[PDB]
Amino acid sequence: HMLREFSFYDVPPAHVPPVSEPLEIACYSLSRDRELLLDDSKLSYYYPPPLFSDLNTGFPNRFHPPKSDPDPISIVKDVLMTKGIQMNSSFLTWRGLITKIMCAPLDPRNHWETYLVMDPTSGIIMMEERTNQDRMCYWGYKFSAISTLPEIWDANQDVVPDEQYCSIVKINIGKSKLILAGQVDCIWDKKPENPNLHYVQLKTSKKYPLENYGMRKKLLKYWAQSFLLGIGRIIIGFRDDNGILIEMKELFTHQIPKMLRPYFKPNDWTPNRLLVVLEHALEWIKQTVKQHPPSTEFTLSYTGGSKLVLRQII
Ligand SMILES: Cc1cc2nc3c(=O)[nH]c(=O)nc-3n(C[C@H](O)[C@H](O)[C@H](O)COP(=O)(O)OP(=O)(O)OC[C@H]3O[C@@H](n4cnc5c(N)ncnc54)[C@H](O)[C@@H]3OP(=O)(O)O)c2cc1C
Repeated sequence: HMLREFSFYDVPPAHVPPVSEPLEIACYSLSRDRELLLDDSKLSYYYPPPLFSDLNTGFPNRFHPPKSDPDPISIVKDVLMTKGIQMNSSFLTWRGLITKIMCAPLDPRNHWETYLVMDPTSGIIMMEERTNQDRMCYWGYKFSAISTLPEIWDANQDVVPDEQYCSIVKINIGKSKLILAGQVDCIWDKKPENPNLHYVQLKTSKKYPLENYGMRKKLLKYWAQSFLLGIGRIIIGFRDDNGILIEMKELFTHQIPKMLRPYFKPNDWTPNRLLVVLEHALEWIKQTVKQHPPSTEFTLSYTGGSKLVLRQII
């Protein structure tokens, strides 16, 4: 029936919106066995793994595949409620769902759909999905496992991506106040001061020159993901086609837009342009939803092309 559309290319060329430094307000850990713990017992330390590590080791016999079902955002609301933290923001969602909105102009092939509801008591707009274990995905999980060390002093080989640590963050993008929950791979040193600049994101990739358009898009997606949670470092394990780790590359998240500056072609999406469009997208979602009573359900869909489409559910 009635559809509302947002076009990436209808966005006027504006100045980049102000974005505050993400502020951690809560954190939690998920045990191997899915017990949610209100502590940082699953937060690991980064330690550089040996070069020429074989990322195939343990696949599939030591691989406990991830659950492969979306998590309801009510988990985060309940964390904040349990800790007595009030939600006076515009959006509550998983970091990765803002990454999808922000990076949609970058990859028209990644099709996705989210569900949105305004909570009647707090007025916040909650967003979730209701809709990853092949060898290449394992290389990524295995790179994280071999590059991290659990807490030992104040506390096997199995690769268990379901065991996680999560930071819940307040971040303002232009006039939209967001509460975002995201997974944190490990920390660079002791957990303090706001800790997110101490956090580290781990990635594995084949190495291409920055002249390569696909390499630049990938780095922009790495940047966007970490930027939204205030992650200070991205550490990339470059691997060859055999899955052997060949080179380690430590990046500061804020350096990725600087590093890419000499390589952008005149048509390319840039960090600043992505932030402008995202800010207009979020204002459009908020305006559209707030034009409905709370507890009205919406879907937000991207199916290629250059628009988002918002539908009221029947
Ligand atoms: C059908 C479906 C299945 C899903 N299955 C999982 C799952 O098994 N485990 C999980 O943590 N989240 C899964 N999700 C996504 C969750 O609902 C939720 O959005 C996410 O866990 C929230 O954490 P974020 O940190 O915001 O997620 P993101 O920023 O999107 O990604 C951060 C990290 O979460 C992991 N991750 C994210 N998405 C998936 C996925 N689809 N499958 C496996 N790992 C993923 C992975 O370690 C990733 O690091 P890396 O990017 O280096 O690969 C699934 C979503 C859908 C629609």
